[PDB]
Amino acid sequence: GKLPVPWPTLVTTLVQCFSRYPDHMKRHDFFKSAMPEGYVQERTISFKDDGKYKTRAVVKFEGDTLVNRIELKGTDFKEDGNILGHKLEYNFNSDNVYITADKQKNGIKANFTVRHNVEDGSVQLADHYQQNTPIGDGPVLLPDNHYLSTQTVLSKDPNEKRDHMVLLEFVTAAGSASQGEELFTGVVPILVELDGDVNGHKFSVRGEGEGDATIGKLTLKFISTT
Repeated sequence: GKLPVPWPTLVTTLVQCFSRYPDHMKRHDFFKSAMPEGYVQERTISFKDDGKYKTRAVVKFEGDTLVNRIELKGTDFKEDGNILGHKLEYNFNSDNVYITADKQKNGIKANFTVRHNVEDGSVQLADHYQQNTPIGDGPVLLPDNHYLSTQTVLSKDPNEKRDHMVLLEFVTAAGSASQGEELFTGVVPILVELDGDVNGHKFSVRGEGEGDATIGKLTLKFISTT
């Protein structure tokens, strides 16, 4: 079957612990400090003049594998809009994601807008609100204000018959300190599992790959089931 939404609209939902934090910023890496116990990451993604995604994810280690388990609920979408109508370009341009501390949740938050190119030349906006909280009771690092700058390229496996997305992504923070930071000194296998429902259309996505936080690099292949 076919994914009922464009693959670019799921990129931000489908592991910021793999961002490269420079040495002078290691004291501000909340994402790694919450590991291995993990953190909960919740988002609302409002597509302008269209529907919304509500997501809740658990990001934690299972053995040496970093696992991202997500539940996605999409509502109020137009069957003929840019999302359900598959009208977006197959790409994903750069973002500066400003991270701020959420003191009383012992975590972080962020608000940023993603710009998806539409095939007719217009742009589809996706307003992200994000909240992260740690799962364990151990100490975590609460950061000063900073941001993560991203680069992403999407491609296809020419022999893969299933609906799928190959992703390569580099992320650096700008603008050990924790036991969890040490878990990311090398290449870490990644598994992502998303269960989705958009306007009643159910689907699931599984991705496999690896991340290298020393250079901020993510390589993943996602496959959808519908």
